[PDB]
Amino acid sequence: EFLKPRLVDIEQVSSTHAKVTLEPLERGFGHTLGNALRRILLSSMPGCAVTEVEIDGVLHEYSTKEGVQEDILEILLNLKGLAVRVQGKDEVILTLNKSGIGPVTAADITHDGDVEIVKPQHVICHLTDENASISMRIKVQRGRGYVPASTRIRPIGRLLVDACYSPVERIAYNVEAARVEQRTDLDKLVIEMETNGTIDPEEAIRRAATILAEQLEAFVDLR
Amino acid sequence: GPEEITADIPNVGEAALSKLDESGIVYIGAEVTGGDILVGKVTPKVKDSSLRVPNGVSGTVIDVQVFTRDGVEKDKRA
Amino acid sequence: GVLKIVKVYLAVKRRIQPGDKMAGRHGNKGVISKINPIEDMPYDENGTPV
Repeated sequence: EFLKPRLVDIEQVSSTHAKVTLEPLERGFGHTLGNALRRILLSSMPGCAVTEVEIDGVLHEYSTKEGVQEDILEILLNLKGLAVRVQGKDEVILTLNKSGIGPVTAADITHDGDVEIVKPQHVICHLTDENASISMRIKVQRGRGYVPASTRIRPIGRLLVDACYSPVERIAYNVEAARVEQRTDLDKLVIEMETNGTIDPEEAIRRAATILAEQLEAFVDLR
Repeated sequence: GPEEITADIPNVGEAALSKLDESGIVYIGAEVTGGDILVGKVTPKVKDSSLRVPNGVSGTVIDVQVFTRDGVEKDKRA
Repeated sequence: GVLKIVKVYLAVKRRIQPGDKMAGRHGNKGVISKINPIEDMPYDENGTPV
């Protein structure tokens, strides 16, 4: 008796910005699904985040490295913003080796078949000396939510990075009148999502709907 | 007698002294939490007078300075 | 009487939490009562939360 929605369009505005159209929707269902999906997308989407760094010759973040523009703290903060999509495993170790003057960016990370750098232009640090060289081992783990390093339950030199696993950055939804075959009371939901580029928008929508359905399974047979 | 700074502290397990060096002074860069020993010191009676991290002051060791009186054999850490 | 002094410097990251004191430049001071999840905070038509 209810007209169920369909995924009808996915407008990839940019690599990290997309719009997903759900149609048709009954009265009231547009806002209900909009808010439910917005909350689930903002809180529950899994992603890959940098969790551990090992820079050669570095003992702690509160130190400098000769020939490097940034402090170790700022390098770690830059690595925290590194957006990576890992395929086929929940944990990977990337290697970064660079020498000579120039910006050390995400494109300089040693290529791995199962790892993809969505934004190669992400600057990690800057080498300012001809003889300066930087070598680091970056641990990337899969997770969801926000896991601070302080709350995580190791030799000296392994620097813990706060993990913000969520790939979703901004969620907006709009409910607009959708021209139905005959009916004029149906609507459509346009969900605009801005991410870090590591999640497929259709994958995100299906993941959020699956989470909502699994959470509803308790209510569907109440006891 | 004189107070001794050393890694040989009585009534403590080896796990509690893993962050100390041979001299008994915490390594640079060690991640310490409340109760962890920074400088192992024994006062003769020996009793445990080692400097410990204050409770809930978990932090990183970023610098260690040693000041030695004249005529005193400075340790290997020094 | 001092044989030896060992000074250890401990560096700690204090993250913001309820109970911490915040203020503007206008005398508007306050204490944080809750760290609200992002999906619970007020947001505008573009989906941007405050």
